[PDB]
Amino acid sequence: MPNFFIDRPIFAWVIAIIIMLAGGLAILKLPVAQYPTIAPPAVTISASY
Amino acid sequence: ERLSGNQAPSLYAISLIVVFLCLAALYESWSIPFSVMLVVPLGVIGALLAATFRGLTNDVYFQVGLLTTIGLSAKNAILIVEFAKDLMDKEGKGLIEATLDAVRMALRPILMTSLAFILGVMPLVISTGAGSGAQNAVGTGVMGGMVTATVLAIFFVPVFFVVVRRRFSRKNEDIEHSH
Amino acid sequence: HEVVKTLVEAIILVFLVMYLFLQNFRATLIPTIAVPVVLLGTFAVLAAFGFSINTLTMFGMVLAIGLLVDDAIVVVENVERVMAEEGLPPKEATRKSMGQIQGALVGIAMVLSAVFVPMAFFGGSTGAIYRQFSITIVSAMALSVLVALILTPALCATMLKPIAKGDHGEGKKGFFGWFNRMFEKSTHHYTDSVGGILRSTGRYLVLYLIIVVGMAYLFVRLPSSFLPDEDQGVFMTMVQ
Ligand SMILES: CCCCCCCCCCCCO[C@@H]1O[C@H](CO)[C@@H](O[C@H]2O[C@H](CO)[C@@H](O)[C@H](O)[C@H]2O)[C@H](O)[C@H]1O
Ligand SMILES: CCCCCCCCCCCCO[C@@H]1O[C@H](CO)[C@@H](O[C@H]2O[C@H](CO)[C@@H](O)[C@H](O)[C@H]2O)[C@H](O)[C@H]1O
Repeated sequence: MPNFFIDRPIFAWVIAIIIMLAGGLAILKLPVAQYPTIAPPAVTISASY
Repeated sequence: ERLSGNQAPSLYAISLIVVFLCLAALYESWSIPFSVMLVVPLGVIGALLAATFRGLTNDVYFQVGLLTTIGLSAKNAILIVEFAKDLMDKEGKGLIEATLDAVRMALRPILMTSLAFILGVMPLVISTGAGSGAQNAVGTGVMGGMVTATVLAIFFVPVFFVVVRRRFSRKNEDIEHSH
Repeated sequence: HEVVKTLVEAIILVFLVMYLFLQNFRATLIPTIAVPVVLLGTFAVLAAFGFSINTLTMFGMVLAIGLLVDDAIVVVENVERVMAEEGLPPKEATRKSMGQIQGALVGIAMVLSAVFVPMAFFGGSTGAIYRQFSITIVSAMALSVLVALILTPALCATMLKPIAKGDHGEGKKGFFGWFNRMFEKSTHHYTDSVGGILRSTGRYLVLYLIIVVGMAYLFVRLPSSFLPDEDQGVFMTMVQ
């Protein structure tokens, strides 16, 4: 594989480029937060008398 | 539709870009992919003309149909150029002259491919009865596109190759190597 | 079911055009076999992805056929005109032939899936429409390559008749032998047509840019919409 791409330098470039634009496009649509969900989920029951 | 409903352009542009990159990988060249990609309008013109003359619309069935045509028009053009390049590198033959040999060592397979597909989408275009609206729609786009894509490319793909090869140099070949 | 009917008719019509060019019955039976193996596999993939049998997935099946047929023919034809230009029996003729095209096969399919894969990523309510069409075609194209590496070589190795002698034969059938002979110098009347449009280049380029402007012109003129109304055999009348 290294020998393969030593002979085919632009093929190696397009793999790198395709990976890179996939990544660029990913950034445009990725959510942003301080944290992911890390708190355990809670449910509250409220009643009144 | 206030919910951002127009993404086709950028998606077609991304798709166009990845096609060029993939083609670059295939031929190990940055320039040669252009000779394959110039075939794209040759198929689009047919779809527009067909949809126009049958009063169809640019809708879902128009967009999926044209990618189909572009896919197969690409595939035709690719195996022309595939031959032309391999006749220049393996056989070592000159530019114009390896184009010719390349050109239709593949006509017969290209006319097989295309005409068999064209007569294959024909049940869609001549479809009457339930759902024929969608069948008629998706059918005339592909058919018109493929008909023009192949009759036109078979004269323009030979041109695309040679024009690109000259603008993007290598001033110590053309004419007759061996090795 | 009506789309199922045109899918079947499409196959039969592809078979008929297979047979018109490739005159040999066993040579056209090979691509003919490939088509339903790939398409049925594709349904099995749709299942794996939780998709449904619908108008777009069904249309994908029909539109995939051109792509599939090409993989099968490229193998058959390469094998044919390996035998038809040396003299190997079908078993070693296909081995040599597969040896030099299998890279191309895999390669070209990846290039071609790239014209569909990005559109697997539309967003919102319009999105599932093109996703299901795109995954169908790409699923099909993948299985097509799979079948071209597995079944098709096997069938060429066992269903094709040997040839030898620099052969493509003009004289031993009636109608079909004629067809070949026309196409022959039709091929040359075509070749120098190109040779004459190679010493050209100048304004054959200009014509292309006219097609392009004519293309962008025809484009914007065309109205746009989402999905067409269909006659569903029923309707409603409101009274207020
Ligand atoms: C070239 C080969 C590929 C092309 C063939 C693809 C055709 C696809 C269209 C099929 C549309 C789906 O239609 C589907 O048909 C089968 C068979 O009647 C039905 O199946 C029904 O009948 C069969 C027996 O006949 C039972 O096994 C099954 O329990 C029952 O549900 C499905 O309920 C229906 O949803
Ligand atoms: C790799 C080769 C590919 C190259 C192909 C390049 C040619 C371009 C292909 C066709 C262009 C796309 O066509 C585009 O479709 C979108 C998506 O439905 C339409 O978008 C419109 O469609 C419908 C109906 O109005 C609405 O749901 C949507 O909100 C609206 O914006 C655009 O009006 C049209 O411009």
